[PDB]
Amino acid sequence: DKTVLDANLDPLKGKTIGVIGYGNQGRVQATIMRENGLNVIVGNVKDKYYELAKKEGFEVYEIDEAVRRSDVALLLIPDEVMKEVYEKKIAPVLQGKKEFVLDFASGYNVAFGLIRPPKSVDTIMVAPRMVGEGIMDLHKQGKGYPVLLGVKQDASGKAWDYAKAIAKGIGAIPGGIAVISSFEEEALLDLMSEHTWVPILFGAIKACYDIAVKEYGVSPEAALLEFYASGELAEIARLIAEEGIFNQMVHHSTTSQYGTLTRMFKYYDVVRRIVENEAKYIWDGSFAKEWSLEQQAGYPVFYRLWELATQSEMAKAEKELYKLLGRK
Amino acid sequence: DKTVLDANLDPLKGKTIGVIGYGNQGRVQATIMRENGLNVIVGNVKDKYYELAKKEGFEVYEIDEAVRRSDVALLLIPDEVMKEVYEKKIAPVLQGKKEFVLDFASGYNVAFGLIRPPKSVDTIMVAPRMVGEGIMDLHKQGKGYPVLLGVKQDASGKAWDYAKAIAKGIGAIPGGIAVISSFEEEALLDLMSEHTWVPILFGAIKACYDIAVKEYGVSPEAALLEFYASGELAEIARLIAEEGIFNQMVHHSTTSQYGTLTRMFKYYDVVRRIVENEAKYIWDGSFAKEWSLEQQAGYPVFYRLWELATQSEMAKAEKELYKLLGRK
Amino acid sequence: DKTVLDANLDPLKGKTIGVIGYGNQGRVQATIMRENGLNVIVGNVKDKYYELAKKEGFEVYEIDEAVRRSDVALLLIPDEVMKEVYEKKIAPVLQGKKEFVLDFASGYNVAFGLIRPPKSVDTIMVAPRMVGEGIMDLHKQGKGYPVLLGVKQDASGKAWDYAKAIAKGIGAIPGGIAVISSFEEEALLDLMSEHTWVPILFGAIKACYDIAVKEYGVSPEAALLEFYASGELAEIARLIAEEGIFNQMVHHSTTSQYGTLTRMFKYYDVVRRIVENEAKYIWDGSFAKEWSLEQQAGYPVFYRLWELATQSEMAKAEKELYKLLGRK
Amino acid sequence: DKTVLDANLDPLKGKTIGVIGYGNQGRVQATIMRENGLNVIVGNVKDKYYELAKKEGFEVYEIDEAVRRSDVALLLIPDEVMKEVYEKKIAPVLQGKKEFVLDFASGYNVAFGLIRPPKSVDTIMVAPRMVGEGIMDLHKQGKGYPVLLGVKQDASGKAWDYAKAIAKGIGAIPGGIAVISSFEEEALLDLMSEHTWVPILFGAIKACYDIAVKEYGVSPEAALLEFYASGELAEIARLIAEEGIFNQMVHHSTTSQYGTLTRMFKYYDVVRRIVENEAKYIWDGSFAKEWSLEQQAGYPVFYRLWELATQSEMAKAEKELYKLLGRK
Ligand SMILES: [Mg+2]
Ligand SMILES: [Mg+2]
Ligand SMILES: [Mg+2]
Ligand SMILES: [Mg+2]
Ligand SMILES: [Mg+2]
Ligand SMILES: [Mg+2]
Ligand SMILES: [Mg+2]
Ligand SMILES: [Mg+2]
Repeated sequence: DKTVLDANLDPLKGKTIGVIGYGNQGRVQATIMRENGLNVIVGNVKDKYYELAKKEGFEVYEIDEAVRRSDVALLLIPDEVMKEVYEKKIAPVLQGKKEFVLDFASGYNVAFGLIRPPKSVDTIMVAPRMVGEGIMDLHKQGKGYPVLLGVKQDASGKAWDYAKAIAKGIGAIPGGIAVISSFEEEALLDLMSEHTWVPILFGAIKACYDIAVKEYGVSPEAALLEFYASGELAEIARLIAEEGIFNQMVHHSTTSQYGTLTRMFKYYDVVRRIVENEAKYIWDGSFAKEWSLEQQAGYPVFYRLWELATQSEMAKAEKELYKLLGRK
Repeated sequence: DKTVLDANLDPLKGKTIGVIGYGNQGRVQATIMRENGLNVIVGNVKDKYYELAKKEGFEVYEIDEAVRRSDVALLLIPDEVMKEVYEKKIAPVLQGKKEFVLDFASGYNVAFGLIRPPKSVDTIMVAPRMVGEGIMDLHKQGKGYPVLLGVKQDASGKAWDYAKAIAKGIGAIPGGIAVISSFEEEALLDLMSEHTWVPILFGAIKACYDIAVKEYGVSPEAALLEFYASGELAEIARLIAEEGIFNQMVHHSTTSQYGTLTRMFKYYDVVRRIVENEAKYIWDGSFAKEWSLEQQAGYPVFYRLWELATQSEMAKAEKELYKLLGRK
Repeated sequence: DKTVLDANLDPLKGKTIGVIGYGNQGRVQATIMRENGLNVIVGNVKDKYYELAKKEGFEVYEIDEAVRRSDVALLLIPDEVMKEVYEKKIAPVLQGKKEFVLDFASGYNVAFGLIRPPKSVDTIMVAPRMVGEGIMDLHKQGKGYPVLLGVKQDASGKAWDYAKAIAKGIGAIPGGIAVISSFEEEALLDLMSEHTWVPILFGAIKACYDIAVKEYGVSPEAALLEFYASGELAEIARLIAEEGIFNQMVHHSTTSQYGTLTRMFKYYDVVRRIVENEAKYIWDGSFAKEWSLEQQAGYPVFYRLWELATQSEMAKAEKELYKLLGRK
Repeated sequence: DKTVLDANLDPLKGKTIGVIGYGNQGRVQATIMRENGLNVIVGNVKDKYYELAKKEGFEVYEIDEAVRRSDVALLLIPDEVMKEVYEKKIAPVLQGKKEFVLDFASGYNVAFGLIRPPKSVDTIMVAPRMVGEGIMDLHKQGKGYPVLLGVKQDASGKAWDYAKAIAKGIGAIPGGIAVISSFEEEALLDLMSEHTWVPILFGAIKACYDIAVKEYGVSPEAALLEFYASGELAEIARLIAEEGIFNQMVHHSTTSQYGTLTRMFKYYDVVRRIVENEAKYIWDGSFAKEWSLEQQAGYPVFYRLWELATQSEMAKAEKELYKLLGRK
């Protein structure tokens, strides 16, 4: 298949590497690749993480300086502030380079053209599929984990080799796997989850609550217990991740299976239409525009919605309850 | 009629003139009006065009300085960057003036209020209808060419005279003609072409290709030949510009005439509705907003569409083909 | 690929060839194939072209006689009168044959069954994609040009060889290319152009004119200049034929690109529906019926539409104008 | 106004005139213009009318011969057979002419292009608005009558003079009037009457009958009396032609006026839509096509409808009744 399981590590031996940011990801990847025998540095502004990283045994310079000393760099910072950082501090230093390599963990700012590096550069991508708290929990066991790979600009005919070398340097393989893809096929996915089934799920739950209360005389303290205040859902998520989504259902009662299957095959076209609409909205680049503009205006909608959600009835009831069960 | 064929040239004799930009238009108008005996200068930042213009015999200062020495100025630069240039460098110098004149080749930035000069100023407009490469090709023959005229702000009761004098100074007349109009009636037109029949044409061609291939088993190498890979279309354009749009069709076969006429009178209401929608969208000023905002966000949609078009199947086939016919 | 670049010429050496009609095509193909060393004759009724052809060095007999002396024939006459000519003069002579070959430049009258030659005959097709005025302009340079090939009836297992030999005899190759296709895949194309984007374009232009005049107070003398009275369109056609349809747009301004792309991807489904309708109307054979019947009635609709178009307002304004610019 | 009341008669004095057909119109116009002192002949095939016309004192030749001896001709025959007559017998003789004039009483065959005379000819039109039986009934009183005039082709700058001279020669003026119009504005009218209010009227009557019988238990012998078997309707027609359409209603009862006016202003949009549809169907030339084709097929629809109408129930009842009242 397209799949990769293990590969070489020679192209990075002798080269210096710079890691931007020391948040969750940066700390993790940096520590690991240090264990695998690589000269590593860090670039960050003087704050909490700066002290922490220099404490953990890392030589710390600030960003532009780190890019001067590096032949490779990992830009592990939020997708909301990477633009200014790149424009002010990196791009200059980068114009003054010969053979450089630039890695990202997300393809948002590139797939949509908010960042357009030169042609003197190898532009790549390495995207894990784990939060970071569990990634360490797995590295201790010699286990790997999955990632996605992508290449946007090859100026040296060696980009893929570099990407696989990186994947190995951070402990994703061997033990896990690595898939080859694009920047687009990753942004698309990271977004479609956040736009299709998460919000649909939440709205469905909220609607069930509202209905049961205002049309069948149910008590608030019970709806919550049935819907999400119990650990029903994490159970199901686990059995899904392990046994499979459908085979997970054998451990339930026949009645549940029947209702679930019927109503699933019954409401499939509706959500399909929805998903089409949203995926199309993304592929074109409209959502990026929307979001950037909202940033420029002052996040008013964000504010008002955060209010409306918490000032809803369900949330207040949840509050009273969690307090009652002792859950902080 | 409203029409003008030739006029005087006295108001500009004794005055100095400054031309902003030395691209296609600026170079042309400047050279010509120099031939017609006028003291002329140039304003531009130190780049390629700067060297070229000083080479061709023009005294070159940078912009604000040129506006100080000038009683008249031609703002011949793209409509996408004129705003900042006007705000930073011109408007100050202009506040410190007594009797000035400002000419544009496009009414976009003014019709929509992105540029609001003072009342101490005569604001005019001179818009040709030729690319510039052919304008010289015609000036050598003593031929004129058409233009549009407009006036937004008259502080001296002499604006129209100035406009006609300019039209004569650049060689549009006599030999061609000059129409009086507004800034609005020019922006509207320059846009409606770019929003109605050009994109409709392209979409129709693309649809014909896709259909013929995916439903009637046609080969890609043939659809292109019929639709646009042949010089069919430039032929028709020429006969239109010369003989007339309809009289052009006499040189075709009766079958073609019949089909064309029937389907034309048959699909006229649809496109009419479309054109209404778009013209209305413009008259109000919504498109300017849209475009300005996209500039402020980072041109994401522009990017994604440029990609989707070139990564289409038709374009790849066109590529293979053009390479085969030797066309670069 | 399916494509052909050059081939043999042996099957026609020793055979006599008859060319029907001496209009644009006939004259061209005849002259050329004569240059390539082939015994050639001509068949036509005694009129202007008759004198011209005998002047240019061709032995001229009238039609049935030419078919008697020929082992191969090219039926290069309009698709509107070929039927009677075939029925009265050719088919008899043809019943009295042994091994014959019949070539067409269009598949209309055959694809739809208005002409059904016997099985004693090899029925083929050779369709150029150039007007004829430029074909000579290219033959002088040793250049070729594209054509389409097709076969309807093979009684000798040598039809394709004959077709390629012909293509070579008229100077299409080498230098150009030749595509293999059907009679249907050529009629379909020659028509879909005349039914989809040409009339749509014209209607869109007309609608823009009408709107701009009757709802925004524009002058007629300006709308025309923007829309087609300028050579805007032939420019674009040229850049399309040479650089490519989309790459052509880089030489325009960003604003134009943006509007064009957006409105193109926005109005693609509509025209797609239209094109489906028309292509289907053709594939079935309904348009041929329509057109034949109109011929039988006396061309009343043709007449009335030719009137309505020229008695429109746009045409009268165009007339006044062209007269003013001196354009005949 | 556009209107004409009397005019000269000099252009026809000294010229010979030929009248084609001796039916209702031909007989009338011929007799009259003979009374007004004009050399007149007749052209017709040897049948009943031939004997009649030669009896009434007319020198009779057959058609082509009459056109040779004539400088002016009146083509007074049905619009269904004029085409062949023109093609076979007239057009030849006409090619061999110098200065000729051709008059019609209907613009059908010309407005739609079924007859296209040369440019060596003056093509005109004179259309009365009376059946012919009453025209004589009025000529005896020295009264005139209305007509329409039109010109399609002027080769002598004298067409209008000829038309008015004709109008005077047939006794339409003075006493009546003459309106200037086109061939189109006459065919359109002659048809729209036959397509809009006549058939609507008939269908409404038929529907009233059917309803009253099959839903309110009415007797057939009474519905007819109310609807049309009485002379109600000719009364109203007379008062319309004399007093005016609306002023006609004062002689009726208030109840009738009220109902009529209300329901008239209530059902005006519907019939307006209908009339638009039909007038458009005509202006384009589609009805002429329809009718010509039906002639070519054998009048099957005509046949079947003539049957269905007479085999209806209303017609049979009308038959029984008329027989009962003695009405033949
Ligand atoms: Mg995310
Ligand atoms: Mg995710
Ligand atoms: Mg433009
Ligand atoms: Mg334009
Ligand atoms: Mg054709
Ligand atoms: Mg074509
Ligand atoms: Mg009639
Ligand atoms: Mg009538």
